[PDB]
Amino acid sequence: DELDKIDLSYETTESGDTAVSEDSYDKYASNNTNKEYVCDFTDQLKPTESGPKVKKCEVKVNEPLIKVKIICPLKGSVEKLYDNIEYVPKKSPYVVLTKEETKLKEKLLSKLIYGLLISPTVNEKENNFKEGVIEFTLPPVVHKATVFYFICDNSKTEDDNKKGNRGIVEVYVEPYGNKINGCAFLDEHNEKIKMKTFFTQNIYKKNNIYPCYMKLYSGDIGGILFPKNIKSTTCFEEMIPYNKEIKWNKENKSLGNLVNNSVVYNKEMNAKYFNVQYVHIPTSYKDTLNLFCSIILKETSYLVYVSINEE
Ligand SMILES: *[C@@H]1O[C@H](CO[C@@H]2O[C@@H](C)[C@@H](O)[C@@H](O)[C@@H]2O)[C@@H](O[C@@H]2O[C@H](CO)[C@@H](O)[C@H](O)[C@H]2NC(C)=O)[C@H](O)[C@H]1NC(C)=O
Ligand SMILES: [K+]
Repeated sequence: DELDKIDLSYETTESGDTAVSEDSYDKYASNNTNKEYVCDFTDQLKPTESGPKVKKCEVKVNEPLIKVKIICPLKGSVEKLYDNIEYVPKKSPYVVLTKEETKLKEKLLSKLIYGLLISPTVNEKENNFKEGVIEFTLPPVVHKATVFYFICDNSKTEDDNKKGNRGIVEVYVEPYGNKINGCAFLDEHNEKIKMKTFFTQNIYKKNNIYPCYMKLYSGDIGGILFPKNIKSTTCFEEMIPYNKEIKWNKENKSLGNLVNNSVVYNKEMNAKYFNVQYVHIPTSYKDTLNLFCSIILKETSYLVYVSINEE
């Protein structure tokens, strides 16, 4: 579909048309708060008499579940300042740029990093630079170093004898993690192999004997790759303690309600490509729980077991 169609002929360079040499970039780190790394070009690209400059924001990731956020001012949003701004790729963040020879060329981000989460929306607006901001969350595990780029280029905006600047985001993801504690429900080529290697327990449709068992401790990250024919799941909005009596009219209890400061990722299961959810148990949380949820298939259910801080 149009959301992520690659243009194989597109090519640019870091400098674009600015005639600014790479040895003359203004390079700086992303602004990182907890696990959100932000490249904000709101006050970096305005026309000045010494423009164009190149403003290069460097995102360096070596730990799991980092959310990257890039803010690029909209064309026409302020008088004069952004008259000719442009962003590349237009289909960011589904499409990114990577280095090939001296050039930057388009690649599918999801093919680069298995399990990366792109939500359809950012604060109830479409996840696309036309709305001013894009976001994506990196997964619990990354196997190979990956470097990719975005462009937010105001250098063609000319005001009197002033020119805007060209903004670059370089995201450098180093490898981290090995496998995700949890389960992959597989159907039984490159994508099929990844699906088999990323979770500690694989569950095949035929002749499986062990239910999904997610064993978590303080600080740990868990995850599940849900079956393709999933109809619905109560993981993790309705966990049930299976060491207590089950009453179906009891109110629902989420993992978040049961485990203070736990975080669930892609809880709506609307991220593109990957039918996954990740969970993080805080290091603070020290109690023991034994819970289960369920996965209902499309026309038959799967039981899912979660243990937290088992003695
Ligand atoms: C670096 O970022 C902080 C925090 O930014 C906010 O939180 C991030 C996680 C991200 O979601 C950003 O979009 C947010 O703006 C900045 O601090 C804040 O500054 C703004 C504007 O002055 C203010 O409205 C907020 O109240 C401030 N505090 C918080 C907790 O957001 C900080 O200015 C940034 N520093 C630089 C040099 O850019
Ligand atoms: K009973």
